Amino acid sequence: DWTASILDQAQRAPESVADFERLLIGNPNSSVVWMNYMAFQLQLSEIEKARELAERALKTINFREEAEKLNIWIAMLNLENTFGTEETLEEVFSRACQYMDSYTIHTKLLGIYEISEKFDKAAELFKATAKKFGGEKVSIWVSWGDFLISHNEEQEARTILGNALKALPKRNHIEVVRKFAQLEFAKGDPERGRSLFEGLVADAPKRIDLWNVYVDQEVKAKDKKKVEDLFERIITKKITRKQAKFFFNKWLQFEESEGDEKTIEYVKAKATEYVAS
Repeated sequence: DWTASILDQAQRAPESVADFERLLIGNPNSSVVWMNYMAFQLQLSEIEKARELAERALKTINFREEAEKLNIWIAMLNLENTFGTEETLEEVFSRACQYMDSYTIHTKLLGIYEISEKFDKAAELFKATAKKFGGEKVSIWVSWGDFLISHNEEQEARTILGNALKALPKRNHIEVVRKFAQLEFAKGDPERGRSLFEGLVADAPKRIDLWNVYVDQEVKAKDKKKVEDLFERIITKKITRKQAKFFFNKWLQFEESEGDEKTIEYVKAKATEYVAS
């Protein structure tokens, strides 16, 4: 099952050495066999042998199987994090960035630190990863904001969103703010998400997809009066007839999930007389 989690982070059963070496005869490119073989050795606390197996996998798996290679590198990161030392993990990490996509490897160690609840080490790696890649990747900011909101550091999250804006190209500013806003609804302060969305539609009033994401968040949170205020703001905006049907349909359909047939008629009435205009 140790390999089930490696496969997760990457996005007649064999019971002996001879069994695995026999499996590896016909399946040299299978990272799953190699990881199971590593887990077998790890369950017997045979750490050096597990490490040697990973080295073999790196040389034995066909060089074009980058996905199988990634699994091994993640398996080594996990192995070193759990059974090795700071220095032993650092070497594997630096080596893995050499051979695979460095940002991806950075992302995987972050996920590993979180899983093993080395929160302090996650926070330091976030800072370093955002310094190296933050000018290019919005995901590092979102993931770092996620971390901070999950550890009840709202104000630090605002600071990080500020630094994300200074570092990212202007063309990504709406996206990073939009994902911090969704993060606040999901894990943090919805009032803070509301404020972020307000600023987005304040600056890009014609970005009608933003009005949509915004009302999806308000619906998912189920404050029906804020959902209704938002729906009625939206239809007094620069939208096409095609889009107007969509928002009225979504409005109606939400009220059908609220059991208020007085307002569900209100929408039909007001929807149909919108088409009038």
